Amino acid sequence: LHVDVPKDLTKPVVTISDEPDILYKRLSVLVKGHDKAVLDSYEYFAVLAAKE
Amino acid sequence: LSEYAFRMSRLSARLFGEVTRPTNSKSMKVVKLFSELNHHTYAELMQTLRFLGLYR
Amino acid sequence: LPPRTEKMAVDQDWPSVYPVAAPFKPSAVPLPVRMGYPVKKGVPMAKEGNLELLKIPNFLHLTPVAIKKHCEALKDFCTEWPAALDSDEKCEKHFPIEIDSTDYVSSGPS
Amino acid sequence: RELPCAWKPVTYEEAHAPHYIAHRKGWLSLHTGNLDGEDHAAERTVEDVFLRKFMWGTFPGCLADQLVLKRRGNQLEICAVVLRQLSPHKYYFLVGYSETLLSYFYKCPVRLHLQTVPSKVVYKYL
Amino acid sequence: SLWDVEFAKQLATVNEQPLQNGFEELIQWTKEGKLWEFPINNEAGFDDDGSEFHEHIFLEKHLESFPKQGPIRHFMELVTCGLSKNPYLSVKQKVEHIEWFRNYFNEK
Amino acid sequence: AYQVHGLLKTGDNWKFIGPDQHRNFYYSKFFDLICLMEQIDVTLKWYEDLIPSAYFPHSQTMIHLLQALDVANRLEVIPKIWKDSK
Amino acid sequence: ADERLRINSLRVKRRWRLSRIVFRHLADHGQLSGIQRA
Amino acid sequence: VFQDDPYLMPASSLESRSFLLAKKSGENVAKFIINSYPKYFQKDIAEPHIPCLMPEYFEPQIKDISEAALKERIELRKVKASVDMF
Repeated sequence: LHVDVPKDLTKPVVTISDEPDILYKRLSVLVKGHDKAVLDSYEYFAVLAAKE
Repeated sequence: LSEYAFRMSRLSARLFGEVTRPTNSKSMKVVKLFSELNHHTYAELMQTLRFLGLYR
Repeated sequence: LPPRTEKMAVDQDWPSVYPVAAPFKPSAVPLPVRMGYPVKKGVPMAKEGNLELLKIPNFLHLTPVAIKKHCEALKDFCTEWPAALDSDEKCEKHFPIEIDSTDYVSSGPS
Repeated sequence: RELPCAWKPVTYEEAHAPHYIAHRKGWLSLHTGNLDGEDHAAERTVEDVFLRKFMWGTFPGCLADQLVLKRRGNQLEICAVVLRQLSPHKYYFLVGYSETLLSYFYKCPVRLHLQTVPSKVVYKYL
Repeated sequence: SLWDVEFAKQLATVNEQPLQNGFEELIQWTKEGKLWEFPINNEAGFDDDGSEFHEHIFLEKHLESFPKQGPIRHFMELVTCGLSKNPYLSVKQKVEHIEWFRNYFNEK
Repeated sequence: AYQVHGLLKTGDNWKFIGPDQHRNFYYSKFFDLICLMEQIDVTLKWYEDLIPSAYFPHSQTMIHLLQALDVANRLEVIPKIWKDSK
Repeated sequence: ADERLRINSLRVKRRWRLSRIVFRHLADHGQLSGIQRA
Repeated sequence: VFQDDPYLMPASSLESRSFLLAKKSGENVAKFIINSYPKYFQKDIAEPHIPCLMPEYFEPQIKDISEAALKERIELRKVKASVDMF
């Protein structure tokens, strides 16, 4: 899209409730697969998302 | 086995819900019993698709 | 008809081409990627009609630019860890009890 | 008279032998059910059997090569490769019919990803 | 009445456009309920009739009509111990097991 | 026309285009106006952004775009538009 | 199931649900997920 | 809505409309076969249950001469049989 662009976008509604949030000390995500390359690519994806 | 260990163990059994009376092991089997718990039809589907003119 | 890869510019917005997880489309992927054990005095098979490239769980919908552009928009949904809890030493002090529970993600109807 | 006087093209999947399933060839169907600790492998296999029969019967002589039956969450992607012999209207009608039929068959969001090719992509000859 | 229902249905049409990309398709299926919710909750759509743990773990209140000190008390205490350790059954199934035992002993 | 299109682009207002016939009529008139009045580069940018992603053009729209190219004396683009129309 | 259990209390490739021949045919084609012959 | 395969990409508005109508007709035929033989599709395997993927029943179930049958048939929108029922 070089000219025709959306003028404004509906950001989703995220309301800040009053109930206190849960706290997680640790969160272990064990991913199982038949392929090591898929697991390596998914590791890269998940790690990049986590850093950001 | 000190009788103190005996009654402390049967108190633990009452708290955690195990059988307080040790009923040996042969009659302990029903505890295990109660602790646990169509290619036909798919073919007339294939026949029906044939009749409607949508198979083969 | 001609593939639409011919119309794609070299400075396009790739995330819009693959917004979500989609299979390998040789008419949509503008790469001359080849894959297949070559025959004697042969070359790896071309992408058009390659079932082996269609069998890969491609990460085309997840590129570094796409990942950044997604997780920048997803920041609005996050909360902040209490800064008082700097290490596990204070976690085991202010919140003694630890509750461990597991969720499982398989593939199927159930 | 007397007794003393008397006295094929192959595609990639077809060409490669089964012992290259993890060396050269791949897996057509991809699901977690068969993994260690995962359940319902036999259910997934039965679904695959029916799905392949129903695709090959709903697209007779059209599929150039075998399907690819992918599953993510409850999704069911049939990435099939067909020929350009049938008219596009028939392809669209069959896609809609099969998608709806399978979605009500398995109570899951099934989808099709037809890929038309001019002809069979022969790998070698046996 | 039918008038209001059809009126709302044909209001639904003015904003009835074809899906414009994959994300919109996923959103539409999620609203229809065809897609799973994320993050996955393995007990989604299941509440076990709003039962509480005390209704599953303490099932000895249903043994009041049985003999209170005989061998039948022993057998039924064991049976309720077995049922209370069953995570696959609802409270209703456990109580109907107890009721079947009650009836069978009553006949005998 | 630009004001109307901007109103269309606000939020989810695009859902108010209606059936395919109305969408085709709206976009065809919009592109005809663009060809008649915008500078040739902007018309080409709109042509690339709208066709075929937004609508399938009418032969009359191609005639208008050819006339706009003639007025701009940008005759070297004619092969590309011919290939697209084919 | 419940009724028969109550009285009792008082007292081939079936793994995949396939015919043994068919499992070979499927697994050779690579059809089964992760079943690589070694 | 359309497939990315060049042979299946519509080339004209008429062709696009024809493809869309063919897809819709296939969907309608699928719905018809679903509702004509619900028994082949009653088996639910998905947790949570998905009501949208279950066959729809259009036949009146209440047969006795009562107001309840006639209300059921109003809900099913069967005009001629509803006036017969009244």
